[PDB]
Amino acid sequence: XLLVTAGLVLA
Amino acid sequence: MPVVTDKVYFDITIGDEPVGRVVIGLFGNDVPKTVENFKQLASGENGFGYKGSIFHRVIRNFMIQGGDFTNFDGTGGKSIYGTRFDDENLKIKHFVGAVSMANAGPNSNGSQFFVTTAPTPWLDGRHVVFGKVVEGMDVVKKVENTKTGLNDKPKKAVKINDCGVL
Repeated sequence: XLLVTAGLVLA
Repeated sequence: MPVVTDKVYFDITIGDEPVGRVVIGLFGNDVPKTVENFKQLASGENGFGYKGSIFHRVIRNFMIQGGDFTNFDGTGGKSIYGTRFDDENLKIKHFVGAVSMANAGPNSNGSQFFVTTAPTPWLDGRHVVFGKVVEGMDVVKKVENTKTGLNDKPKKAVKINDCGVL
């Protein structure tokens, strides 16, 4: 998807 | 509309060429603790902070992400209160040019932040918004338009060559 992490970073 | 109480600037280079200044207005009456953390990291007054760090992840029509002055790749950074600190207020909505805390789940703000360049309402209630771009949206445009490679890393480094508090 469109996310904004900090370590992993998902779809 | 939250009110702008302080402003900070970033002078940006892309592969070493100066590309201008972004000025960020901070919502210090609504998220004082988050705004303190950002100011102090911009002034560098604790002996560490944004100067010389990069925008390590840039997605066109979405956002630019930076603030990881420990590892330079999105896994690091730290607040002025220690590694991580709690979400201050999650009621302020995102909008184009919002400046917001990256995190890794609840109550894990550090130093990593993003500037959005389109609407991102699916982030609402999940990331603390604490500021907006009040000058240099043209410069923010250049950054979001650099060529990127693996996991959206700019090919030329996008550096905060200087920053501080106006």
